[PDB]
This record gives sequence, C-alpha cells and structure tokens, in this order.
Amino acid sequence: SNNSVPGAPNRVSFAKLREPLEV
Amino acid sequence: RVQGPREVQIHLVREVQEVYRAQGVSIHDKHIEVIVRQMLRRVTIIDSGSTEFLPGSLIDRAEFEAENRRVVAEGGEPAAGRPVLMGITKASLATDSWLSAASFQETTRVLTDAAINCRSDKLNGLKENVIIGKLIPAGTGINRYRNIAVQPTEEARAA
Amino acid sequence: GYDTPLGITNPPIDELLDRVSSKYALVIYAAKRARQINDYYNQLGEGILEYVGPLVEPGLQEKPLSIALREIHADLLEHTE
Amino acid sequence: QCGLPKLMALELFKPFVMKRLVDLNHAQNIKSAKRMVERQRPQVWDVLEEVIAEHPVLLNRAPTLHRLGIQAFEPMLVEGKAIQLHPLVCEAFNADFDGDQMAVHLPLSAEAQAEARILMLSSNNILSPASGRPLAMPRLDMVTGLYYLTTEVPGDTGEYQPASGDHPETGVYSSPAEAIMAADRGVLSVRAKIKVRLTQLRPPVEIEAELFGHSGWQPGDAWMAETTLGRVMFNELLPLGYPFVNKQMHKKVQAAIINDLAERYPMIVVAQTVDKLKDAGFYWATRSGVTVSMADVLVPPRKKEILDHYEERADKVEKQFQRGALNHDERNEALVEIWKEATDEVGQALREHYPDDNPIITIVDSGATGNFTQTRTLAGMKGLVTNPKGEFIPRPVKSSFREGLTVLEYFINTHGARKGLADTALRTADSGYLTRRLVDVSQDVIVREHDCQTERGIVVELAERAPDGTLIRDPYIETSAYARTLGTDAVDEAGNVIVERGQDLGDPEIDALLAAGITQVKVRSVLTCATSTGVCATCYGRSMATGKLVDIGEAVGIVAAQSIGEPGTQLTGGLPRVQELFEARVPRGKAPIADVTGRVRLEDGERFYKITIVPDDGGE
Amino acid sequence: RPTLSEDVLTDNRSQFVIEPLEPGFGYTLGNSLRRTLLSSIPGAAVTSIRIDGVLHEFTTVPGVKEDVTEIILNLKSLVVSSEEDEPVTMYLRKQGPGEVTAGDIVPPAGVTVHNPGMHIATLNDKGKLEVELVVERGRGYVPAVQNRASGAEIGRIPVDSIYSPVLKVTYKVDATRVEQRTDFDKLILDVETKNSISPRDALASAGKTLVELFGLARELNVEAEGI
Amino acid sequence: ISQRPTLSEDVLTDNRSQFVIEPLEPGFGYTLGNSLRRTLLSSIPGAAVTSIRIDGVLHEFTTVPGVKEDVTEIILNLKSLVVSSEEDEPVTMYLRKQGPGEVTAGDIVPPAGVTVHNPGMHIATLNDKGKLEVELVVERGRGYVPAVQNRASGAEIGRIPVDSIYSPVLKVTYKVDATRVEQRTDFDKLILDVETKNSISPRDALASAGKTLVELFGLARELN
Amino acid sequence: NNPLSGLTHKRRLSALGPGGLSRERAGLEVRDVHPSHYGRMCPIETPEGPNIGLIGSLSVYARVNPFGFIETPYRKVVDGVVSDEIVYLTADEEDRHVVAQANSPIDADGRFVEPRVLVRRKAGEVEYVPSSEVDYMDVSPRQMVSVATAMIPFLEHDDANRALMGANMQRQAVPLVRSEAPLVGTGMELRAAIDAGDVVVAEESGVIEEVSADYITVMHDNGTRRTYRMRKFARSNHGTCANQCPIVDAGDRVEAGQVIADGPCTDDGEMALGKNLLVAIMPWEGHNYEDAIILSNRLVEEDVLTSIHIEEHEIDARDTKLGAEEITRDIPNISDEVLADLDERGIVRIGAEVRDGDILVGKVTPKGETELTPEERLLRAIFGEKAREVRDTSLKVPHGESGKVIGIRVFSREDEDELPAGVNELVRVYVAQKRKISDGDKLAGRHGNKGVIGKILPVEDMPFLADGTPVDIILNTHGVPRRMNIGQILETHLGWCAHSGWKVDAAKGVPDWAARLPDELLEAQPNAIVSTPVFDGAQEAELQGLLSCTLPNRDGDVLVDADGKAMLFDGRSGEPFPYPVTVGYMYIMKLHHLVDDKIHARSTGPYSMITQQPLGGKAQFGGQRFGEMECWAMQAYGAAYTLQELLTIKSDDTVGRVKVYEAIVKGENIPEPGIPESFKVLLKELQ
DNA sequence: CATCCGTGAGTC
Ligand SMILES: [Mg+2]
Ligand SMILES: [Zn+2]
Repeated sequence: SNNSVPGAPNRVSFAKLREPLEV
Repeated sequence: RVQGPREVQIHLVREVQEVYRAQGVSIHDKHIEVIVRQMLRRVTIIDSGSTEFLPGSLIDRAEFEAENRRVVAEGGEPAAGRPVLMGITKASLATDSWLSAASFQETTRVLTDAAINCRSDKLNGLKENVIIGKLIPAGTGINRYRNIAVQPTEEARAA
Repeated sequence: GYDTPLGITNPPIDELLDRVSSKYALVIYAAKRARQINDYYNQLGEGILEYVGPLVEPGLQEKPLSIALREIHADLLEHTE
Repeated sequence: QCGLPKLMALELFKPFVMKRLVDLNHAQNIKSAKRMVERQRPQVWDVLEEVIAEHPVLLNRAPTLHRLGIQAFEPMLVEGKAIQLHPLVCEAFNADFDGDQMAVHLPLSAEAQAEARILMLSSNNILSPASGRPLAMPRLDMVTGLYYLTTEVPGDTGEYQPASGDHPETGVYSSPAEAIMAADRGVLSVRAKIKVRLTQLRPPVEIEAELFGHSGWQPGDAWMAETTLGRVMFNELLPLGYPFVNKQMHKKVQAAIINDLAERYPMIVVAQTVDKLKDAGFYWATRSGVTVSMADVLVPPRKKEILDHYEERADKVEKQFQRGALNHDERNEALVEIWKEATDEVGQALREHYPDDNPIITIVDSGATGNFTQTRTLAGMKGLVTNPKGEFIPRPVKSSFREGLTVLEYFINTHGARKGLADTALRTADSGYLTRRLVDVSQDVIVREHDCQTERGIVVELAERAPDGTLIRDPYIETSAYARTLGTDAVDEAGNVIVERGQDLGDPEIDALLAAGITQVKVRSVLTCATSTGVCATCYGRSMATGKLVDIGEAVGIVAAQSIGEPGTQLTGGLPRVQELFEARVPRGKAPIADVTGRVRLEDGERFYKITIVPDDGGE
Repeated sequence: RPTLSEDVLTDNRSQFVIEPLEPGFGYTLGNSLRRTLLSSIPGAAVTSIRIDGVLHEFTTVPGVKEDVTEIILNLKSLVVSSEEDEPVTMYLRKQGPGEVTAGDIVPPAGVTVHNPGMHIATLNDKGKLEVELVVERGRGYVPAVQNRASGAEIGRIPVDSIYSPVLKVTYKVDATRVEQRTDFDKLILDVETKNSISPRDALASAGKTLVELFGLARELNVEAEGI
Repeated sequence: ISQRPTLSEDVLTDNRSQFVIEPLEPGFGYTLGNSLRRTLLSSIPGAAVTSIRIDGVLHEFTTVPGVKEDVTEIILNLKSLVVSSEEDEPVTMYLRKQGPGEVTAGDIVPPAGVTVHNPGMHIATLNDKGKLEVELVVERGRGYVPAVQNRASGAEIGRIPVDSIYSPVLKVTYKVDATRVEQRTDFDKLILDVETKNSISPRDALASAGKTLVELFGLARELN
Repeated sequence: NNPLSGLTHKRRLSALGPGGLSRERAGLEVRDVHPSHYGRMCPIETPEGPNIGLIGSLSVYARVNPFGFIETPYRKVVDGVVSDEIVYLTADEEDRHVVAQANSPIDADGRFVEPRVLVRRKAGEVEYVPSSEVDYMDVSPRQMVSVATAMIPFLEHDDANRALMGANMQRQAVPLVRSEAPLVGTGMELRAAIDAGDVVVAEESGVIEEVSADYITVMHDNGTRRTYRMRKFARSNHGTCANQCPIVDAGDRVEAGQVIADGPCTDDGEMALGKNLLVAIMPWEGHNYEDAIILSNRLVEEDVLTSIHIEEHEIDARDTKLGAEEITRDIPNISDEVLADLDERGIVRIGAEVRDGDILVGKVTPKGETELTPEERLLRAIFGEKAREVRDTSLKVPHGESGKVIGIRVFSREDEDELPAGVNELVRVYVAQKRKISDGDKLAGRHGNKGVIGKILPVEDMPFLADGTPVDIILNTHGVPRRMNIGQILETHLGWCAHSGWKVDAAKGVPDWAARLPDELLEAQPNAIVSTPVFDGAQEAELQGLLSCTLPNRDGDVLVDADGKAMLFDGRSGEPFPYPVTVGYMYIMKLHHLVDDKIHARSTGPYSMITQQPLGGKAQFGGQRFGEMECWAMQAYGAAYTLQELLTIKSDDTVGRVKVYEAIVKGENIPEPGIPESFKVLLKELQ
C-alpha cells in the first residue's frame, strides 16, 4: 500500500519504503 | 566610402545570407536585394549649389538628378552629392507620404513635422491606399488590368 | 495529357493562362464578364439592350463566374487592355 | 477543398440563402426567409448545398507570416462543428492539430472570388515564394509510408532467383497484375527485388535509348525491369510520360521529383499527382509497422563501458587541476571536450546496434521527422546542459530518458528547457518586428514595366576551379544564380555562345554553362536595373512560385519581406546580426578594412596589434 | 432507399458504382468482393511446357530471338478455355523466317484460344521451334515450384499458372449524402478481365458465388431484414 | 485444382458459439469472416428502451426523495438492461416499488411479448420512505440511436429520452487455419466466434446477418 | 473546471501584482529555475505563454515560516545515521549546510552504505562527500515537485517541455458523467482529492444512519448527528458540473477522515481526471496525422467521454422614462407556438427543451413615442391593427447554446427580495447540456500528449485484437520520440499489465529482476490499481518482466507479448496488420477546449460605436479581425478587390454594408465601395 | 566615444 491512513482503496506501490512524513 | 555603392550592396547581401546559411535557411538572394536596393535610394547634400536642397539632407536619387537636371538647364550650381546608406527604419520614416510614416512609428513626431512643412500627400502607394479604402496600386488594382473591356468575338453570336 | 479536372480546377488554369498576359489580367477579364452575365439575367426580366447572354450552355445553377471562365477557354471572348 | 461546418456556412451565406429561399417560394418574402434560417428549418440544408457551389472561401491561420498564411478553398459542407483541412497545406500555415483554430472569410464581389480561385487557390500555390521548393509535399506519415514500399529488402520472400539445377528462374512475372496476385496469395513481398514486364510505364532515359533508340515510347510497348513491386505501384502515380525511378523514397528524393514536375508538367498535373501520393502514403504508413515500444528503444551495449572510459579520462583532468597545473578556464574547456566526444561514441553505439528494422531509426533516417540527436537523448544520453549564462555545464547528464534521469539531472535540464521556451517567445517578437520594418521599406517597390533594357548586371561565381583540374560547384549556386535572367551572352573559350541574353536560368541551362567551362556569368539584378517607380519584370526574373517570369504588378517588395521574416524563428551573429545589418548599425566586431591595396606590414605587439600597409602603387 | 447499380465502360474493363450503402457497408462489401473476382472464378491456363532444343535454361532456343524467359512470359498471357478438367496437351510447331503467334497453335477438341494475334517469338531462317504445352484448370494463381513434376524430365519447365479470368481489381469508397445524412457509403469498383469473359459477366458470377456462402447462415431462421 | 461445396459447422456454448466454415479459397478466410463481423456489430436488429418517465420528475438532472441514486445514474444503470420485444411498435413497461429495500430489473412488468433476460440487475437502492414509480418505453431497432432525437418530435415535458443500444451482439472475432502445404491441398478453414447479449441466440444472429448479406449480394447478379 | 483545478489555483505563487513587478519589467533572470527552488517551488509547473516563469506552484512538502520565507523538510543525520527527527530549513540556512539525496541507500538501522554519497551544496553545485560530513538528507524523492506535477507517472522519462504541458493541461480536465480512477496511479491521487474540499469527508466517527441521493446522515459515538448535504448538479465558475454522489451504503461503519461521498472527477476518494482507454500506437489511414486523435464510437455509445455543461442566463426589468419593463407572457407579434413552453408569468417551464433563438424570459419595454413610419402608418390602416407601444426585449437563447431547462431563480422587488436601485423582477434560468464527445474536442494524457479528435469511426472499423475487442483510441507513432515524453509508452505497458493481471514465477525461487519488487506485487488481479511515485516506482527491467507475466484472457490466450506489442486486425480490410502493434491501456483526460464553444461565425451583426467597425468576440457575435499581418498576405498576392472589400463594405462603410446586403438578397452585383467611416474619424481627430 | 529622455519591443 501507499497511503494507509484514511480508509482508502488499496493502491499497491513499487517503492522504497517511505516513512519520513505524510503529505 | 572605400569600395563604392555597388560593392557595399554585394557585401550586405552575402553577409546577411551567411546567417541564414548556418541555421539551414534558404532564401534566394533576390528577396534580400529588393530590401537592399531601398536602402541606397538616397544621396546626401554636400554643397547646396543653386538648388533649394538643404545641406545635410537625404534626398532621393530621382529627385536629386532631376533637380540637377532643371538647374543645369537653368544655369545655376548643381548640388554636390555623396551616396548614403540608410537603415530600413529611418528609410521607412523618410517616405514621401506622411500617412505611411505616421502609420509606422513615432506618430507624434511624424505629424509635428508634417504639419509644419505643409506636406501634401499624393495617395499613391500601398499603405497609403489601404487606409483611404482605394484599390491598392499593384496587381489587379493597376489601371492596366483594372480597365478591361471584354466582348464576344464577331464569330460569337446569339443562336 | 492529364486526368479529368474536377470542380473548381476546371477549366484547367494552364490553358486559361495561355490566352492571357498574366494571372492578374485574367481576374478582371473573367470577373467583368461575370458581371455582364449576371446583368443580362437581371436586366432581361425588365430590360432590353442587355449584354450578350451566355455564349455556352449554362450548367444547372452554374455560377456566373463559372460560365465566363469556360467561354474564355472557348476563345469566344475578345481581350483588351 | 476544405471541410466547412454546416453550421458555420449557413451564417456565412445567410443572405445568399435567404435569396434562394424566396426564389423557390419556401418563404414568401425576405423577412420570413430570415426566420427560416434562424429556426434552422430542414429545407435550408438542401438550399445551402446549391449556394456554396464552387463559391470559394478563405482559410486564415495566424500568425500570417507569409502570403500562404491565407489560402482559398472550395467549401465542402460537413457534419460536425470543426473545420476540415488538407494534410499538405499544414506546411504553409504552420498549423498542427493540437487545438489550432482558423479564421474564415467569404469573398462576395465578382472580382474577389475571381482573385480567390485564380491567385489564392491552394492548388496553385504549391511552391514556396521564398525558395521555390515544394511546401505541399509528403511530410510525416506520407513520407514514412512511401519510404516503406520503395525499400529494397535483400532476402525477403518472392525475390528473384537465377536458374540452377532442375528448377528454372524464380521471381519473374509477366505483368504488374500478376505480382499483385502473388502477394495476395503470400508468395511475393512488396519490398523484394524481382523482374517484371511493364506495359504502361516509360523506362529510364538511359534505358529508353537502349531499347527503342528514342523511337518515342508508347503506351503498350513493353520492357523488363529490376525493381520491387512497391516501386512499380509508386510510379503509376507520377504517372505515364514520366521516366521510371528505381530508388528508395527518402524525402530529398521526393523533393526532387515534385520540383521537376513543377518545372516541366503543368500545375493541374502536379496538384493531382501529389494528391495521389498522399493517399498512397497513408495507406502504407498504416501497414508500415512503424511502432514505438520500450523494446524498440534500446540502451547501448557498451553503455557503462564507454562512460567509464571518459569518467576515467575526466578524473585525470580533475587531478591535473587539483595540482593546479591547469587553468580554471582551461579545466572546464577540456572537460567540455571530453564529454562531447563521449556523447558521439554513444550515438555510434546505437546506429550499428540498431536494426534498420527499428522504427525509431526508420523514422529518423528516412527524413520523415525527428533528429538522431533526439534518438541519442532518448536511448543513449542527454549530454551537456546549458547554464543560465549559456555556457555548457561541466557536469553531464549520463542518463537517457529510457533509463530515467536522476532527480538532480531533471532539475538542471528543466532550467535549460524553460529558458529555451522563453527565448523562443522573445525571438518571435523580434522576428515579427523586423518583418514589419521590412514591409514598410519596400512597399513602393512594384513590378511596373516589362524591361528596363539596361545592360547593367552583376557577376556571380558559378563554380570554383578545382586544384587538380576540373571544377567544383559553388555552394552559393542555388540561391544566387538559379532564378536570375542573363544580362549578357555567356560564351566559353570558343566564339560559341551557350546561353543568350534575356534568357531565364533553368536547371539544364546551368549544366550547359557548367560543362562548357565558364565559371562566371553576368546577370540582371534588382539592384542594377533602374526604372522610374519600382522595378522591371525581366531583371527580377523567375517568380519562385510560378516557375515562370514574374507578372507585371506583383508586390515583390512585400513578398520579399515575408520571405525573410518567416523562417527567422530558427536562429542563434544570429537574429540580432540580421537586424544589425538591415538597420545599418556600426557593428560590434568593427573589423577594419584596407583603405588602399598594397603589401601588408604586420608589426604585432603583445599589448596591442598594429597593422601598416605599404601602398602597392606608390602612395603613403 | 433501395441501392442502385451503375456502369461506366471500356472494351476490356469497366467501373461499377454502387450506392447508397448503409453507413459502414462500403468497406464491409469492399475487400470481400475483390478477393472473389480474383480467386473464386474458374478458368484454364498453362501448367508446364517443353522445348525441343533445350537442356538448360540460360541458353536461348536455337534460331529464336527471345530468351527462354521472355517466351514463358508471353505464354503466360495466353488466354485459353478448356472444356475438360483433366489435363490436355496442345502442340505448337513452326519453322523458317517469320513470327510465331497464338493462331499457329494446334488446339485439342473443346479447347479454345481467344487471342490468336498475340506475339510469342520471332524465328529467323534455319530456326526450328517445337513446343509441348500442358493445359489444366483451376482458380486464382498457383506458383511454379508446385508444378515441378508435371512433365517428362527431359526438359520439363514449370510455369506460373494464372487460372483466373480476372486480371486486376481496385476499389474506392466515397460517401454519398442521402436525405440530411452525409454518412451513406458509395462503392466504386474497377474491374479488368481477360479476353475470355466480359467484366459485366465476371461480376455476376462473382456475385452469385458469394450469395451461396451467406446462404448457410440465412438457412437457419431467415428472421429479419428490409429492402 | 479441386472443387468442393463448402460447409458451416458449429461448436457451441450457451452465450457464445464457434462456427466452422471450410474449405474456402486460399487467402479468403480473413476477408470473409470480417464481412460477417462488420454486419453483426452494426446491423443486427434488437430491442431496447427509448424513453422513460418518473413520478415527480421533469428532466434527467434531479433526485427522487429517499433513493440513493440520482436520475442520471439511474438512467445510466438502465443502459445495461437487456430486453427482447416482438412488438414492432412501441410498448410501455412499468416498475413500482416502495419502502426500504432494493429495486431490480425483476420488479419491471413487461407486457405481452416483452421479456427481461437479466432480472438480477441493480437499478436503485430505495432507502426507507423512498418511493419509485417509473414508466419505460421499448422499441425495436438496430445499431445505436442517440437519445437526442426523441425530444423534437413532440414528446411532452414529462418524458426523458434515453440512448438506445439496439445491437444484441456483444463480441465478434475469428481465426483462420490455412493449409499452405505445397500441393493441391491448399485451403483455408474459418472459425467464426460470435457472443450475444442473451437477447438472441448466437445462431439467430448469424442468420439475420446472412439474410441481410444475401439480399445485398443479389444485386450483383441482376442483369442490366 | 475540476477539483484539482481549484486546488492548484490556491497554491499559485505569482510575481505579478502591486508591490511586485510588471510583465515588461521582468527580464530573463526572474523567470528561469533557481537552485533554491528545490523542495520549495516547482521548476516544472508554470504557464506556456508570456507569463512563463513569473507564475508557479508551491512544492508539496513546503510551508511558510512567520517571516514570509519558504521552509522545506529535511531528515536529520546525526553521524551517518538517519534520524526520524525532522527540521524545516529556509533557503539560505540550507546553503550553510550539506544535504544528501533522498534515494541514497540506507541501513535498516539508519546508516549509509557507501562512504561517498551524492551531495547537494550551496550555489547549485554537487559533489561526492564522505559519510562523516553528511548533515541532512531529503525527505522524499518527489520532494522538489508540485501537487499536479507529482501526478505524472514516469515523470523522469518525459522532457521538461512536454512534462510542463502535462502539468498545465490536467488543470483543464472536464468532469464527466461518471468518473473512473486511473489504472496507473502515483499515489498522489488520494490526498489531492481529499484536500480539494470538493469531496465529502466525515468529521467524526460513527455509522451511516440514513443515505439518500440528497443527503447522508452520520450517527456518531457520543450520540450527536451530523448531516452532510450533497451538492447536486450545481454550476461551477466555469460551467462544469459539480455533482456529488454518496459512496457509503446505509449501515456502513465509517471512521473519521474517511471519504463518504466524492464529487466530480473523483472515484472512491481519488482524483479521477479521465478514463482508462485501450490505446494503439500506430498510424491509421492518416486520420491521426500531426497529433490528431481517432476514437472508438464506443466512447459515444457508452458516454465514456461525455460531459455535462451548465450555463446561467440572466435578464432584468428596470424602471425607464417611458414606464417600466414588465416580464409578461404577451410579446408583440408572436404566435402561440413560440410561447408554448412558457408559464403564465413569461418564464420558461423547468424541464422544457430550448434551442437557439427560442424565448426564455418574455420581457417587453415601452418604446419611445416617436412618429411611426408614414409607410407603416399606411400599413396599419389597411389591416386596421393599432400599434402597441411595447417593444420586444425578451431574453432569447444565444447562438450555439441548447439543452434542458433545469431550474428557475426569480427575484422580485415585490416579494421583498432586495434588489439594486431601479430593478423590479430579475430572472435566472439555468440550462444544462449533455455534450457527448465529438470531432475537434481536445483530448490529452498526463505526458504533454495533447491533440484534437480527428475522426470517430464506427466500433467495427476499429483495429481489434485476436479475441475481437476493439481498441478505443488510436495515437500516431510519429509524434512520440520527438517529444521525448516516452513515459506515455511506459504507462501503456504497465497499463496493460494492470488490466490483465500478472503473476511472477516463484518456482525455482524469486527471479533476479523482480527481486527489488515488494511482495505485494508478485501477484495481481485483473483490473488492478498500482502506484508509480515520481523518482521511484517501476523501473524498465521490472516492466519488461511483467509484460511476460501477463495473464491470459477468458479464452485462455495471452494477447500481448514480452515486447508489449500485439497483433491487430484492420477492421476495414479484415486482413491482419503486417507487424505487431504496441497495445495497452492509457489514461486520457477531457480538456475544456470544446468545439461547441470554439465555433463561431457572423454575416452581419453589431458594430462599434465610434470606429463603426464590427464588434469582437463570440459573446458579442462579432466578426474576425483582418490584421496588419493579414493585409500583407493580400497585398503580396495582389488581390486588391478582395483587400478593398474586406476593409470597406465588409467593415465600416456605413452606407456600403447595407447596400451590399440588399444587392445580395436581390441577386444583383456588388456595388462599388465608398469611404471608410474610420478614416472620417481620423480626419476629425486630427482636426 | 560615453549619458539622459522618449520610443519602440510577432500574430490570432
Ligand atoms: Mg499549435
Ligand atoms: Zn529593370
């Protein structure tokens, strides 16, 4: 997932793990 | 002043061309020459002579050699003339029609001078005619083509 | 030797240009005749002495210019400058 | 032709339709006929179809940079609310289809429509008044489509095979109608080299003389050829009476054919011939199989190998500057050279690695569109980027766009990309201003007479003399001589005159003087010929659009201005130089010239250059 | 409105104009009718030949102007109608100075040559010429490698068989403006045939043929359609 | 060099059916199955809703009190409604449902000669206190006919013209087995693929396709 | 225009305006990209026109400090060890420090991998620097971009020129009838939709007590009830269709901050700026020559690219000197067929159909008691009909406009509605249109790939795959490598993998190419949604591999290859295209440049009050301008009569244009032009 | 040859 914060549809992401801060 | 009026024309045409050559643009020398020709149509007044030509004034070759053709027949001193090269901007401003000049640039300056010199405009040009709504003095506008009578050949006749 | 000229390309302009001094002349040449043909149709209804009508067969709802341009090709007109 | 929307035209011809509505009694007067058109009653769609019959309209696309910016068309009613435009005149309007609009003006007076159909009709304005080259030619899909079939593929199926053993000759067909049925079965490739007997195509001039003795080729006379099926279909368009062309159709090749058709064959032939080419280009651009994939775009094999070589040659330069043996001005000046050399070797790495099947290269090398410098940027690497100053950055973008640029790379490329868009907007404003100055200065210049009659002209260098012998064609030949009319009979060493005076220089008339040996001709110029008002017709010579002598009355002064300003957008001296010349400013360079000819006396000083000239003829 | 059929003419070929087709049926009718005239009409042509003074192909025939190649080609253009499916054989022999044509051919019973004025080969003096021809029947176009064993191996030559009596067909689809709709399709069709059959008849046969195909589908229900 | 009258075989499935046709001319299969494909997708007669009316609604752009969907989404849900009518002339259907719960295509009441083939289709989720009284009009036609045409005829302000997708055909394709073996064994075998909307059978679709085409190709046979 | 359109507008950073600079004063230095802009202001998003570089958008992670400068977040590295502690830095403060790039490899604890890493330094200079000297590092790879910019998948594959347009055009997207989320995302599509405010977010947690198309009621945990009303069919500032629909069903458990109902251009709380279209990269019969676009008629029969456009029409009744304007159903000399769609007042009835020229609000005004024509006096004695003193001043429908009347707003001075001095009754009629997509409508993708619709073929004519499915959109191959925006190509590849679904081969282990691929993407369903964050996400090796993983269709056959291409059949000739064509799915947006607005024409109409020339604009029904540049083209041709006509009888010849209209309708010849009234003005201005 | 004022700086 990318933004697992609100209760959103699951959009899987090619990524290096981004945990600095939410937009 | 070094190589004369004809050489300076050939130099401009090819130096101009050299810029469009480098970037892959192909303009025939012809078109350039048309503009170049318009830059040298005026010669300056070295000595006034008997003529009414103000010294230090750029006057057309046609006018310069026709007034020096009238005064030569009059008996007075002809004005001494030296050829002069003009940038297209001022050559354009120095036009005979104040209508064409004012409708180009520096409109406040054109009118100030023209209203003082009492310059009368013969509406005979492209910019001149378009403004007043006359047919332009070129192409299908010239009387040569404009006044044409078309008639059926004597062979052609109603059935 | 070419393909059949369609619509506004007919009559072929090349053969049109053989019967005239320049492109510019042909315009006034044709147009002033197009004026004559349209006069004839409007005048005839109520006026005698109109310009001579179409020297060729008028196509159905054929434009007056299109009529003139054809009879120029037919050499049926006289040319004066 | 042009597609005019049913909605646009009805309001354009509104009082012309109201006229015929009360003619055919659909309406009882002019007031009610107006109401019919506004309510859009179903009757008027039949009436309007008759009204616009061969009544030309104008298509204007701003900016109007040259006179081909406004062209006439035969209006065609069309469903929808968009204007439909011919794919060829896009070179003239400089119009694409990313949301471009066009103004429409409907001529009323009998003279106006006459002027439109004759002077301004798109099918008459085929050539550029600036160069005489075709503008209404195959351009994008069309060139790639034709370039497809005229290509000769070595081992493709159906190819001609010599006879050997027990099997006879394979690949020889009786007629084009046969070879068509072969590819339909799947035996023949439309790109494979075969042998066919043709009956409706005039053979090459070199072969017509061998097979007929120039007995005059005739529709029905046969002859054998060694081409491909596609090259035959292509020559049926040119069509008959024109010598067969057995080559592959690069844009320059197609540019030659049309430019030849412009000369000899008449206008209505060219207009129809080029039309057939368009229909052929698109159908075959379709089945050309030209497609962009991530696979078709390949990164070079020696990608990291080559870049490691020059980064090693760079680190050597960095350490040579680290010891301060190199100047700071010299450090970057060498760093620029290293990576410029690197980028080149990356491009070479693509060309040979890329198949000629590769649609990215197929499009580039066929003159269709795009540069290989784009292909390099895409598959190889972006290379050097420009500084805000303009100087090339010492740091290089090693990444291609296929691999994905680094975050920092995108930033500095973006900077350059913006300043490019800014300048491209600023030159245009300068270009249009220069244009309007040029127009005003040459407005009283019109063709008023047929001939000045003066013997004055100017010398043109026809060809340079090659050192070993023979000659070399001057690079300025096309632009300085090819349209001129002679002012003096051109004679060789003999007393034999090759070209008379009052003769327009054509293509073969250059070769008659080129082979004869004469390398200098005197020609009538606009400068030399002197008349009262404007200029003469003869001096000016061949109008680049007609291919014939300019008509008396053409405003050659304005056309010249447009012809100079139109392509002014493509400059780096540059455009300021062009202004600096036409405005006769005392230049920046201010290079000195010799006052009197003589022996040069160089006496350089390190603080200052001084030049003395001892006059050749006595003098001081 | 029911569709029309038209004809503009020439001796060997003619153009057919079909309008007005329901929008989108021009192309639906286009390539399907072309591939029928070119492939689905039966005739007769030369399968293989045999020449007396030939043991290999590169050398021309003794006493003949034309090469071995150019004679095969001229023979390909020969139009012939055979009455029996089974392969027949015709002989063409001539000697001395002059020109050999298609009228010199000796044809079997029920086998007709339709262009007896066709040039074939120019013989000179002391020039002997004897040729055996093998005539079969079929459809469309068949390559030469598939006919490499249809003659005695003492100089048997495989020839490209052009069975089909229709030579070349092209088509264009323009749009006709019916009522207010400018969507309707107009089908122009160019058809050139041999000297065997008229184009006007070659289409009716090519037209009848396809009616049979779409019969199979229609047989199931014959539900609905309107003309 | 062989002559055989062709066949038209069949390998079935409920919604879609493979037709096998052989033996055909070499290189003829493609441009033959395509002429059927283009006939199917465009000119096969079917039936669908043309216009509707709702209680308390005057135009497409509003909401019924108590219902989760708006009329736009409701009309857009009814586009996937599968119907088959035999009445050549227009007929009127009905749908009336109140209170909590869901309404479907099953609650539609088709008159004589009209059949709904997909009753499980969701139309609207009527919450409590929500009432929905509708009135649908069904016609027979072919292809695709836009809503915008109904309005100018004289249709009262209550009616809401809806787009019509008459085409009962779903998806058509084909593949060809051409035996190119060097012999007189060169032929093509056609495998046509036709899937319908459960409005008509795949067979009945190919039948109306042929009936159309036969009547069209019959004009090439008639003499001058 | 769309939710993003509004969101972008609030984050603009102009250098224009009072206290700032003028457009002509700004040189070439103000406009270009400055080094300090990193993470603060976007280098991509800026207008194309004469305002370029003077207008920009704020970078995503940036914020404003109490002194009016722009701060930006960086992660704090103690000693080679990344710390989650974050401090916001200003421009000049960062210059004193040294910053590492976001994508630098980091230990699972927090340490760096290589001693020397990529380093950002003052004055835009960059060098390799040992790990002991590293002060800070970037928050995100996508730190430097703006909101609309980060929504461009594979941004680092498109050149800044087209990527610029790719950002600018998104703002021009049109809200469709219903909207789908893109198959290829970037992750930004969620937070953009929420922070737009044009969706409905739940304030406090609870359960949906009741849902209707009108409103949603939420039962909280403490007992209180908040009701969220749905904006239904409202007209935006730009005539687009702001229409909201409830996502949640009745009885769903909803937490705080969750989207319970989204608006236009939103699908399940995500920015839905377009539709997922089945693309084909190829030339096709020239109809897509020079950036034109070919569409499947499926997009017209299924309203896939259809939009709703609302217009507000206004008219008032004032107090005049001859009486007062009154809004009535009685208009002089009009049949009852024209008035048929009005009520008793004179107002059109809601739901009625309106075409151009028809009447919306019937108003009549007392015309001045001037002596009526003696020829009209005579005409009124014969038929004995006395003239009324009321002239028609009705509100009719403007040329081009048409649709269904979807509401009336009337304000009366009588009903105490407070009006400006002089006005009695004011009427507002609202008319919406259901514009399907047609020829000339400008479409675009996110990669600066724009263009107009050249032709929409019937569904059968479309180049289709082996299973019969026709493509939706046919883009031309030629206009791709030139623009350097081959990210549209990568979107097509990943777009196809997302539609078919995939599954990496786990037998014999996890392959080496899909080794960096996170676990959750090793198996994907048909119609799956994925994220490709800018400067992160998919790389070319994984994309190529995924093209091999493509799951077969229902018939058990794979449709595209490892190249990403597939074999098409020409729907016209039937025969298969000779070469494999690149097929996949692309996200295409409907831009707000529609022909229905763009088209315009005029025979005669209104005229300038001073220069007596035609007026200008479609709004005033004015004619085109034949400028100085166009008069040169005429002059060059030598078409004097055409040029004269345009500037005389076609323009400001007061007596000419009237006598031209008469000569035409009578079928005579066009008279000779007179004197341009504008020239008379000049000679008086000089005087 | 270098300053101060006024006038220029693409179209739709
Ligand atoms: Mg553009
Ligand atoms: Zn002269």
